[PDB]
Amino acid sequence: IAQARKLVEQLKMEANIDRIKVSKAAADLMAYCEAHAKEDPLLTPVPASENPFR
Amino acid sequence: VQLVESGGGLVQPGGSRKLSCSASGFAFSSFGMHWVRQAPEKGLEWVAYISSGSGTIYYADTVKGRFTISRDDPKNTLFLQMTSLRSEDTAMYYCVRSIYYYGSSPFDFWGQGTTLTVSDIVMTQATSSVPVTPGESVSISCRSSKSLLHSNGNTYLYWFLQRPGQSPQLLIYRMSNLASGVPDRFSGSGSGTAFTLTISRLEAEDVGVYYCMQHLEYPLTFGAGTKLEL
Amino acid sequence: EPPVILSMVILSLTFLLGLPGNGLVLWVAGLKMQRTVNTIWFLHLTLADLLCCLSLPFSLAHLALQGQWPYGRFLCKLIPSIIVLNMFASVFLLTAISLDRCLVVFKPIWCQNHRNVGMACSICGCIWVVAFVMCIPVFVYREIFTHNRCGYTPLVAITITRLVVGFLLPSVIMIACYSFIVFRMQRGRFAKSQSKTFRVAVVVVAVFLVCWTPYHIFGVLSLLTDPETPLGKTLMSWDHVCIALASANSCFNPFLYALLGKDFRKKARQSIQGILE
Amino acid sequence: LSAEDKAAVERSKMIDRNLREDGEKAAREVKLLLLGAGESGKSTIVKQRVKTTGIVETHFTFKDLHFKMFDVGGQRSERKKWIHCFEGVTAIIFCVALSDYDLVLAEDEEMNRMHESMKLFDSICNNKWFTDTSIILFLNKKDLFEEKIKKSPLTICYPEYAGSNTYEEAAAYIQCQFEDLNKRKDTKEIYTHFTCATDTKNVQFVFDAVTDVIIKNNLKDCGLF
Amino acid sequence: ELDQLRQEAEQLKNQIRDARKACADATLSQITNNIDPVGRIQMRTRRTLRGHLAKIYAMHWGTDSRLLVSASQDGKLIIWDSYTTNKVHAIPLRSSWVMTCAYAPSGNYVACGGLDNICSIYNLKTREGNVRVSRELAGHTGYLSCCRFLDDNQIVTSSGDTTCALWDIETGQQTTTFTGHTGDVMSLSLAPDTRLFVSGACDASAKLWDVREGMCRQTFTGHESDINAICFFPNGNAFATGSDDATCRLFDLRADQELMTYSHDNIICGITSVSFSKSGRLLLAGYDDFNCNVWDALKADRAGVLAGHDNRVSCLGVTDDGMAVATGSWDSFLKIWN
Ligand SMILES: Cc1cc(C(c2ccc(Cl)cc2)c2ccc(Cl)cc2)sc1C(=O)N[C@@H](CCCN=C(N)N)C(=O)O
Repeated sequence: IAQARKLVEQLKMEANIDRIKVSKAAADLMAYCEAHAKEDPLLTPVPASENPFR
Repeated sequence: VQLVESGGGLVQPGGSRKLSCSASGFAFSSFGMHWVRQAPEKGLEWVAYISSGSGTIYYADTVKGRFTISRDDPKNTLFLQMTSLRSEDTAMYYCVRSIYYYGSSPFDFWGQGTTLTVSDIVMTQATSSVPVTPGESVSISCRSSKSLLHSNGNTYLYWFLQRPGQSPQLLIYRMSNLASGVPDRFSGSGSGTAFTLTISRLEAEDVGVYYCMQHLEYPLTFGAGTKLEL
Repeated sequence: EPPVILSMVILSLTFLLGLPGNGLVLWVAGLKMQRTVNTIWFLHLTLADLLCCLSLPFSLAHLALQGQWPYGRFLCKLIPSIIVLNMFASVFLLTAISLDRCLVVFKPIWCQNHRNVGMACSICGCIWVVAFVMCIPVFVYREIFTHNRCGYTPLVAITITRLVVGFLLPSVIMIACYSFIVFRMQRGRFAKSQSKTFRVAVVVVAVFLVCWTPYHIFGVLSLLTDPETPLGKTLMSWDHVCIALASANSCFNPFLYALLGKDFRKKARQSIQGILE
Repeated sequence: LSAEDKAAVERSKMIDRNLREDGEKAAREVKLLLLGAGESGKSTIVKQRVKTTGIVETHFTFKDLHFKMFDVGGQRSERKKWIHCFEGVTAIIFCVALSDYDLVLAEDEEMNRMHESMKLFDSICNNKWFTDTSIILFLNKKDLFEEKIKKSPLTICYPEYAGSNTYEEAAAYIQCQFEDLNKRKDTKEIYTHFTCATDTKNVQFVFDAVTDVIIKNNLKDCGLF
Repeated sequence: ELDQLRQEAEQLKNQIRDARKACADATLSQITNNIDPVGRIQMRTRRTLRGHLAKIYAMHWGTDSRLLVSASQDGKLIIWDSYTTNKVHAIPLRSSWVMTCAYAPSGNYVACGGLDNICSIYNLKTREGNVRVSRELAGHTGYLSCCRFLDDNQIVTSSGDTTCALWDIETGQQTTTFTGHTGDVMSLSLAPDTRLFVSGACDASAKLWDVREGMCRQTFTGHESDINAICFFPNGNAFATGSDDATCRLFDLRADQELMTYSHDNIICGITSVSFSKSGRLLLAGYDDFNCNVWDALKADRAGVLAGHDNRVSCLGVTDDGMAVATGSWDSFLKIWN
């Protein structure tokens, strides 16, 4: 009925988006991780002098 | 928020007197309360403190053994019982509400005061009165006997303003934080034992006596007071 | 001496079996569990039992050297007093636990409305005060005489008060409370045929009676015979083994009271597994 | 610690004390959860704040006992989404319309309404969250069931029913059928009551069952039951 | 008419699947294989927040990474000083059946909701010195599952009536309604730019919606069961979902599909909460098995475990500075890990 119209319109809208390849997106995620690794205080623990918790 | 004092008057030396403050418009029981006296000639002087829940009580060295601070939470009242009053006890007495948690602003609201007629950190004001004109910028300096910066990382320095004829009003708490309802023209800065309060684009209604107080430890100590006039 | 070696083996076994048990029970009930009314009793009982077990070495040393170990008056007046205080505090705490159980069975609505932790803390404090009052006699009268020995003075009144308040009243109270609980729960409109209550109550009362009855029997028998009579000579060492048997209850109590609860057993097992792993 | 640090510590301690007093005050209330299939008469039981919440709370007091009754009918999701929130109630009051065993008035296999009541009772009584929570089972509309069993037999929904069509026999058959859905009869009790809407014995029965539940909980928390 | 439209929907779904498969060039396993592993992460408990009396259902960090709010079934909202363990505020709730709580990214407001179907906004900075209820947002038909402040005056909520809602708090009316989910919406996650948000529901699908246009931009369907947890990658181009099929998943917005699966044979229980590390290299997930797992988000291997909750870990969050993690569990305790 009308729900069929709604789902058809939604599927048309979701089917017209531009998609980038998975390799590029994964490379971007890896790049973001490498660019911010040195300031993540859970991968490499900061010295206890700079630790607000103990 | 209203704090109304009552109980002042003329007392013969060596007598007794009772000051009572009524609080309205705020949760009285969750605030700590301070009694602060100001002589007719000099600036402010901290007298006493009672904590929320009537736990700790602090007295000034000049009133210990004679004064007694108490609170009646159901009636929302604060009491100061003074005995053996001397001629040095004549002053205007103010009641200050002050709440204490992470990020709070103590000494935010003051009462109108009642008039009665009968080691320690030293806070020094570099000037007592300076001339200013509207639309200009003025700097006021305060000096501490010892560093007011604490190991927890904040400086316990407070800036208050007393306009002519009214009670002191909080300007800056912790040396850097602007109080609620204060125009964004005041700025506190400095380091341990040296603090500056800067007013940019000043105008009327800013004239009055500026005070610097420490809250690092008790007894709480005020500055001499720097006066701004036209 | 068969009595001396029996007392030694009893004391050593109770120490080695109760110090870890009491330590574990106290640790689990004080550091992991929420503070309930049923937990205050266990905390205080475990504290008394732990103090008795930690005093057990001193007793073993006193038995090792045939007396004569404390060379001073203060130690003689002190250590026995502490031991006695802890033992009778444990007895009174057992009585309080039985009374609390009978009250929750008999007055469920009043307990639902007026049973909090502060009342339990106040009762425990009063129990400790009464135990100290019962202990004071030992401090007052335990003297040093000269071989050397510290011993004993209106002994008759001390023995009678100890028997009446440390044994007769608590024994009667626990027996009555547990008898009422088993029957009361048995004759209810919603009563369910069950045997856990009966067996648990019987085991608790029987262990208490077995541990604490020879002590008071020998206390009474000492006040009825001449010490120089050969019966008194026989009774002297069996009094020591009776004392050891009475002190044995401090290691049995953690299994009987704290470990019977499902929540406590589960939490203790979880903590033990976590620490072992 | 600075002066302000000390004052904040004292404030935290005051908050702690108030939290513990509030917890002591809240532990005094017997919390019951109302359940029942569609058109089971639980509304007439609850008559014997909320717009669409389906968390309707009724607080009352009987013989010095405080009761908080939670009706969750307005929530239209699966019970799995919120039933864990009620793990820890004193009891579950389950209402079943005794006189509704012929009409369908719901999605059903062929023709019944007591089938979904049995299914809901089986799902609730046999649940991970309500492992030891007791059930107080109310069998409402005894008179309508009386006339129905006079006019129609139990066989169309109880094929194994045997005996003459009497009120007591059919009612006891419903008793047994609902009470045998329990699979842990050694852990939790079922308190069943034929709702006498003409008397105040329904609230008295709930009081007696809750008193029994409280006693059993206290006794089995200390290993005595 | 219905048959033709069903067939058209089938063709459209098939074409979407074909485009996604054509877009799948290489997995995030072959091109991350040269990355050095993070190794063994060993986080220790630094703080234990005691004071809740019932189980904790939700927690949220403030943007200063020092204050946090927790919600418990004892009807209480407590603010904690993670540094001193001091409790700053205790807010009583009119309804004790709370399921979510949010901390405004200014510190002035908190939010909570639950089985009452109402999102209550509490003012934290009042002249009278006590926390008071600022507003009650009513209009959801089911229970409140999650809420997140966009701003001091805008809030987005998800509810068991299968819809999300953007509310203007100054008037108390929902400006936007987001529909399209078939099952109850359980979780909500805002993008760092707050232009978009992602929601997971019981239909085992996640949807990305444009807050301003109020429409579903994308749909992600990889999970086998209900999605309980959802979280954005710090970049904003990816998000992670946690389901009760004992699996976490990573979805890329621009690639429009799933990138990585975080699962283990030893793990059988479902995810309650997910969160990323500051750089997004570590993914933290809480489980019903009473602890949390730290995954290498890039290599999908388990880096560590945060075992410290006698009961199900219900909520977890990483600070804005990335210094510490907070876990709230059904055992009524909050633990902070460094
Ligand atoms: C508690 C206690 C402990 C005692 C002995 C001891 C304990 C354990 C073992 Cl294995 C061996 C010796 C001891 C002495 C000194 C030290 Cl440092 C340590 C232990 S004697 C004693 C006690 O109860 N005394 C009563 C009356 C005496 C008996 N009364 C009966 N029977 N009714 C009292 O003082 O009036």
